[PDB]
Amino acid sequence: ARIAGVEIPRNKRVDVALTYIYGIGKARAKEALEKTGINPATRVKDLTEAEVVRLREYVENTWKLEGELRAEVAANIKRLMDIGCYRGLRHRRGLPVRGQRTRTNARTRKGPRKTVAG
Amino acid sequence: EQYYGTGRRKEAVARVFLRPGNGKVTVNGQDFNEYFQGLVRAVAALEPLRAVDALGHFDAYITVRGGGKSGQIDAIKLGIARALVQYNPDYRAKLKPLGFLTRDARVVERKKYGKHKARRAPQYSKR
Amino acid sequence: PRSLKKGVFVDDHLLEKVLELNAKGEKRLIKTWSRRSTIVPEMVGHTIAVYNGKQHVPVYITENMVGHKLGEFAPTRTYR
Amino acid sequence: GKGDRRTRRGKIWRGTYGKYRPRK
Amino acid sequence: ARKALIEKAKRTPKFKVRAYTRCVRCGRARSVYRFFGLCRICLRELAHKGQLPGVRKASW
Amino acid sequence: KIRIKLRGFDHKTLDASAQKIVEAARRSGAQVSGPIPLPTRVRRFTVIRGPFKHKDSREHFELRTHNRLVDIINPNRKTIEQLMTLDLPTGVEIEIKT
Amino acid sequence: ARRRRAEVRQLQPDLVYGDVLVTAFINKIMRDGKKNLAARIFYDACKIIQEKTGQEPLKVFKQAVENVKPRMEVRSRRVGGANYQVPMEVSPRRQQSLALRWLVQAANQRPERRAAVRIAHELMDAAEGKGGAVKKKEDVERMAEANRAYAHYRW
Amino acid sequence: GNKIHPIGFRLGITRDWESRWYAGKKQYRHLLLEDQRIRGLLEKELYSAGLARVDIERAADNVAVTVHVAKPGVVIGRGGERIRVLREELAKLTGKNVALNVQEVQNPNLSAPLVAQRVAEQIERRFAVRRAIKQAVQRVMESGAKGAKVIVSGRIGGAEQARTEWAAQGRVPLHTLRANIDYGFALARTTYGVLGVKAYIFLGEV
RNA sequence: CCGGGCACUCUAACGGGACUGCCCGCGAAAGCGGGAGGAAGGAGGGGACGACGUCUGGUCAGCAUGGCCCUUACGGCCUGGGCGACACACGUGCUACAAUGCCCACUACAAAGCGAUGCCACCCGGCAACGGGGAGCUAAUCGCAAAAAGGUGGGCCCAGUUCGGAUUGGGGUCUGCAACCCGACCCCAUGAAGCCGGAAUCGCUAGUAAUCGCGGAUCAGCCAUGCCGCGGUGAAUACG
Ligand SMILES: [K+]
Ligand SMILES: [K+]
Ligand SMILES: [K+]
Ligand SMILES: [K+]
Ligand SMILES: [K+]
Ligand SMILES: [Mg+2]
Ligand SMILES: [Mg+2]
Ligand SMILES: [Mg+2]
Ligand SMILES: [Mg+2]
Ligand SMILES: [Mg+2]
Ligand SMILES: [Mg+2]
Ligand SMILES: [Mg+2]
Ligand SMILES: [Mg+2]
Ligand SMILES: [Mg+2]
Ligand SMILES: [Mg+2]
Ligand SMILES: [Mg+2]
Ligand SMILES: [Mg+2]
Ligand SMILES: [Mg+2]
Ligand SMILES: [Mg+2]
Ligand SMILES: [Mg+2]
Ligand SMILES: [Mg+2]
Ligand SMILES: [Mg+2]
Ligand SMILES: [Mg+2]
Ligand SMILES: [Mg+2]
Ligand SMILES: [Mg+2]
Ligand SMILES: [Mg+2]
Ligand SMILES: [Mg+2]
Ligand SMILES: [Mg+2]
Ligand SMILES: [Mg+2]
Ligand SMILES: [Mg+2]
Ligand SMILES: [Mg+2]
Ligand SMILES: [Mg+2]
Ligand SMILES: [Mg+2]
Ligand SMILES: [Mg+2]
Ligand SMILES: [Mg+2]
Ligand SMILES: [Mg+2]
Ligand SMILES: [Mg+2]
Ligand SMILES: [Zn+2]
Repeated sequence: ARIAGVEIPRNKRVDVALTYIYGIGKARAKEALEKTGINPATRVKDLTEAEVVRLREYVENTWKLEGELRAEVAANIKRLMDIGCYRGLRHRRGLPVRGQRTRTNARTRKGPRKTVAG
Repeated sequence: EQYYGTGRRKEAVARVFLRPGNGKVTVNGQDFNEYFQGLVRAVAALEPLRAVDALGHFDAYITVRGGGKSGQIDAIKLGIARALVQYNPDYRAKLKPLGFLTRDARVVERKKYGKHKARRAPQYSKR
Repeated sequence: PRSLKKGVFVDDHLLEKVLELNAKGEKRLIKTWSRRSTIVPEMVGHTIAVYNGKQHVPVYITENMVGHKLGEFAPTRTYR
Repeated sequence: GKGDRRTRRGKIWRGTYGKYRPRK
Repeated sequence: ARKALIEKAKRTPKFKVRAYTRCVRCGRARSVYRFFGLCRICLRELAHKGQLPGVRKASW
Repeated sequence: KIRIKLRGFDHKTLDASAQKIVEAARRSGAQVSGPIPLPTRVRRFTVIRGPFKHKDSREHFELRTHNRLVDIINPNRKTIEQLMTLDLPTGVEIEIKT
Repeated sequence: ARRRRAEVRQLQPDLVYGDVLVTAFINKIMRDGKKNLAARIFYDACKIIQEKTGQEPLKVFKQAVENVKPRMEVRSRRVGGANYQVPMEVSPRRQQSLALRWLVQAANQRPERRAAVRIAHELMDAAEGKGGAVKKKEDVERMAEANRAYAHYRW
Repeated sequence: GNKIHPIGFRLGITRDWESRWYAGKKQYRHLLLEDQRIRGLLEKELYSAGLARVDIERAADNVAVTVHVAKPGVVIGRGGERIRVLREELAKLTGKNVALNVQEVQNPNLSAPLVAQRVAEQIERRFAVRRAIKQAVQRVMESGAKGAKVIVSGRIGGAEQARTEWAAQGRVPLHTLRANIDYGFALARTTYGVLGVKAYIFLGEV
């Protein structure tokens, strides 16, 4: 059902379902299903109400998820820029922060390609 | 009592020992179909026997090393034919038109400098 | 996702300089050619000139700047 | 695919070991 | 191969990693084979001269 | 029970010296099990032909180390007579253990 | 082939039906040099041809191939400052090649989820005279003879 | 830009290494450097004697150094003191304390390095290059030598434009593996620049 | 694995073998078509090998070298930065866009190579990178080591997803005096474009193409998806 915030996964394996949770990838879902003692293979519609309550219990507060996660990331970047770090400048200009070549590629960061005269 | 042949394909060798019997085949201590089977070409290894209508006459003890399992299949195919020839030399007359006793000289072509693999040339633009 | 190791690296050129200032006071600035050195708490409140390869830039340092190298605050390249 | 660090084939292609490609 | 850079040979590089290899013959920096201590050019030259024992042209 | 390993860049000198050692140890000693070939150790060097660019030229070289075995049974003291030092070959290197 | 006549490749017989045509189809099915998977696909398909059609899959297959074979086809030619589509006959080898290739293509154009099913269904359809392969054959035989006027460019 | 080195081409058959010894991977480069320093010091000394080749062999901490020279009377010296001085400089270079041999070269005109050296000398003395080449080939051919070739490089006659002067005769079958051709190379340092000199001598076949 | 033995496999030196030699047909001959025997025929397959010369082709920055020029600097030492800049354009490649597929588990066959301030079996800690301990190996005898595609079983069910892993946040490991500019690797979270590509254009004729892994040189480490090699599986088509 409704787990860790406003998102409800449905009608497919519970692990893969938990993937639809923001702060939760494959590994964290595997772990959660393990410590919650739930068979992963069961469809979400087949989840016992009890199992759902237990899953919620674990997942909601162990790791920081969803909104608080996004706010944490945003605050991290904000901190990076405020102090006037190089990383912060790269975030500012919207260029690769991880030290990759910008002469070519780096399109993912720079988005669409804006062409001028030669 | 026992009839031997070797045979070779594509960097693979197989000892073939023909010992008259029920017709069951041993490969490296495993059953013939436990090594193969999941390999469709497998039965081709036994083609020489079926050609002379031998089959359930001889059993066979085989030892294969080198290559992948297909080349092994072919090396077995030769070895059985050779052992079969050592048994009855007249069998050659039957076995030759099919060419089972022909060794397949095809091998991996050595990679060459300037190319990618041995043939394949790096592509170009010119514009 | 950065890393160094245990036994964090700080160049001992200014490592002694900063605490030598701290002993008798604040005083004024510093000039450092070592940008590879990590920022440690004892430097908070000081001002360090970092060589970007051309000139020395007057970096003021606060509590939230700790753990970064000096050179992160001294950009080498000039662009647009 | 081979570009996924978190897959068996990814580790193989990258030639490394780890959680997703054990040393047995 | 500038003559001052053949200060390459140093008992005191001041750091192990600062120590780099050169060609013992022509003084080349890049493409220097560890086994011969030579560079690739000098290697092919001396090879063709027959002054490298056991070294033969390869084909297969 | 005397370990011998002959190594050289020339197989002619190796073979000749090995069979020489064998004939030396045959008269003074046991049947001399004789040289076992052992695999070659082949080291290749690929190098561009020209001094500048032209990446597609190459012409690599190889340097091959041939090996030999010996290992005479019945280590007679009479054997080390014709053995010890009598040899022609230069670029042949000898290894000896017990 | 500028110099020689480029002799035809003799393919090994089928491991099951002993038919070289089967083998040819197996090869056209094959992808990235995986023969095993292709044999899997085709034989599974033959297993699908029964309990659908009570007949032997070999017959169905051969007749499908027979129905996909084009009699005529069109080919371009440069004549006096233009480019014409010229109708003309198809050599038996090319008939076979085109028939098989078309069979496989059409099969992989199909909605069916897994391979053997697609091949079995395309084969059956083609056998009874419908499906993408037959559509191709009809399209080509239509293209030629639509161009009848140019048949004097034969060569 | 073609034609690989004939010596280097034939090194396996009908040609042999000048340095013949075995060494490991941790040994080789050092002994090689040493050999190179030996050849180096010997070429800068014995030139006047016309050394056509220097062979170097090793066993254990000992080195052959067989020097092939046109005029051994030069390398020996008066009473043989020169060879003593040379073994001395050799011992000061490498501490291996090794020996030295002198092999007289019969018919200096049949060993290509000596031929090239003579042609080069002539060019440095401002001889006539075309005639020098034709003459050299003549001297090589007139004694044995089933074939011969000499080649001089650019700036012939001090010309502003580089040229190539060819002049060969007999048979020089470079592509034949069994050939046994001697090859040699000399420079010419002139006021106007450098001249390359190549010498091929084809003697016998199988 | 022990005894035991060189028959086989292999290893590496030498040698045999194939020459249109034999048969039919055509031909003046050379030779061509076919057939036999043969492991192989008509150059059996692949390398090395590249004529007289052409491009005033490339390289004085690998080396050599005539001339010209600088010789408190056009030499030399060091710290730092730059060669990694990014509105953009091209070349070469990598990974893909999925079901002839992806994931997990168990399981099977290779060649060529490297290894002592090295490879690192095996034991412990750690999810892992890795750390601690430590056997063997001067290496056909120990190690790198797992080959992968493959097979068996199971999951996914056509969705931008259990496709695809860019980008980014965080926590680490190792090399190295030192990873900010600017390393690689591990783990968690993030999960982009991309649904087979316009005009145009490239390679390849058989163990080839395609596809799958493996090694090595350079190297402390590594931006290697590059290069040079190795083997596994194994096509289509050539009228002309
Ligand atoms: K984008
Ligand atoms: K793929
Ligand atoms: K040949
Ligand atoms: K020129
Ligand atoms: K495509
Ligand atoms: Mg998620
Ligand atoms: Mg950059
Ligand atoms: Mg391959
Ligand atoms: Mg640490
Ligand atoms: Mg994925
Ligand atoms: Mg210089
Ligand atoms: Mg270095
Ligand atoms: Mg270097
Ligand atoms: Mg070439
Ligand atoms: Mg013709
Ligand atoms: Mg179609
Ligand atoms: Mg002149
Ligand atoms: Mg030739
Ligand atoms: Mg020019
Ligand atoms: Mg230029
Ligand atoms: Mg660059
Ligand atoms: Mg710009
Ligand atoms: Mg602007
Ligand atoms: Mg092991
Ligand atoms: Mg453990
Ligand atoms: Mg053993
Ligand atoms: Mg399966
Ligand atoms: Mg399955
Ligand atoms: Mg996804
Ligand atoms: Mg999209
Ligand atoms: Mg889709
Ligand atoms: Mg477009
Ligand atoms: Mg097109
Ligand atoms: Mg071709
Ligand atoms: Mg490396
Ligand atoms: Mg990078
Ligand atoms: Mg690699
Ligand atoms: Zn050099």
